[PDB]
Amino acid sequence: PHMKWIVIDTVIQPTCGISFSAIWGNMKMIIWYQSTIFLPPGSIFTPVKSGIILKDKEYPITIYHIAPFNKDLWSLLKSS
Amino acid sequence: TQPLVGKQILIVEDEQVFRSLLDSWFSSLGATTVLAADGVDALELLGGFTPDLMICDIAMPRMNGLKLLEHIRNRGDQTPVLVISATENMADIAKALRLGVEDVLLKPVKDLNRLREMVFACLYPSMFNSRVEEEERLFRDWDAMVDNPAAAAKLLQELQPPVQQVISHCRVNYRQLVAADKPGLVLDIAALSENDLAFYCLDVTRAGHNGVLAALLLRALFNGLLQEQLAHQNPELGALLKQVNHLLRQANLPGQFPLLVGYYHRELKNLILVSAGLNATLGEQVQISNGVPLGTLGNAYLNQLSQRCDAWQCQIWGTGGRLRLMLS
Repeated sequence: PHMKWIVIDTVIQPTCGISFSAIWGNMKMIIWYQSTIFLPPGSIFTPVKSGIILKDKEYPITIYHIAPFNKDLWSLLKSS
Repeated sequence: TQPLVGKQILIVEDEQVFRSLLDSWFSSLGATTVLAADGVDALELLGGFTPDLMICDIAMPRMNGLKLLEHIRNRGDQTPVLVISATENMADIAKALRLGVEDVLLKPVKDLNRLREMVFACLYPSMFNSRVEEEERLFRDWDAMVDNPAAAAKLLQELQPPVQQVISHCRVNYRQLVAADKPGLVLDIAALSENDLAFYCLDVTRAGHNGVLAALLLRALFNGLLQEQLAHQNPELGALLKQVNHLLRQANLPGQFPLLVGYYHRELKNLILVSAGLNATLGEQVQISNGVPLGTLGNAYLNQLSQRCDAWQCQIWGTGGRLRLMLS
């Protein structure tokens, strides 16, 4: 078995170099991570210590912030 | 019991045993339940009456439960919809989550207590924002050992504006003397228009890594937010400070956030400034009020100032840094 988390949506800010992704695991979360990894909406992946297995490839994900999902904050991100 | 008294609840499930289980669980809690066995029947029931909460299964429906969600959102009813699926159709769960759904449950019914948790959280979100509070605490502890504060600090240092720049045909210079490359006092300058310029100053040494995050979030949205407050006008920086407090609250960014916010209009030769936490001075000299940092006091509710000059020199200092800003 392996956890199957799904990216509900993602926003990338050019002002910064950050990717904000709302994802579902066992609950909704917002992750602020490095833009280098691109996670389009609908992507299913397995989390790992400082990494993500997507399509059987382990990408090193640099995480800035992990927080519970907020409808207001996510809508604010999507409006930029 | 009597928790769900007067709670109209719609259950759109296709397997009869699961229908009965859900109805018995909801009626045990006192809910007024309406059950459908078909997607079209679901659409009709919806056109008929408005349930306080809805449950739909996209598993073997006559009409895709995700398509029923699509219809509901197209109508804009935006009624709650808790979906039922399994470890399969991960993409369907994604599509549901993109729709205005609330949570998800695996087809087996084993964890009824988590079902009670989700149903109550949906039906009385204000009452059961205890869940949100607990999750805030959990994620505050969680973030500590999964995130890389060093990388965020380095990114914030890299994103700082150039020392000398012309914005809105205003000359702008800034010089910091506290130890650089260890992100302390942080600045952002943006152009709101061909004549309007704005900027914010935050001492990220007080909130720690969260402060860095806050700074980044500010650089993402500050411009936007200020523009929104300028949308409903022919100023009012304080509302922007409170909205920033609420932003840091929405994100899991606790702590003290000493901030300064300024806005200069070139053709009106006017500078407006407000401070919550940071010391500063600026000329014709005026010392900006210290203020109470954000994330505290609930709402700082502080003052502004208009000097009506063409060029200004404002020094901004806090316990984490000292900086000078200049407009000619």
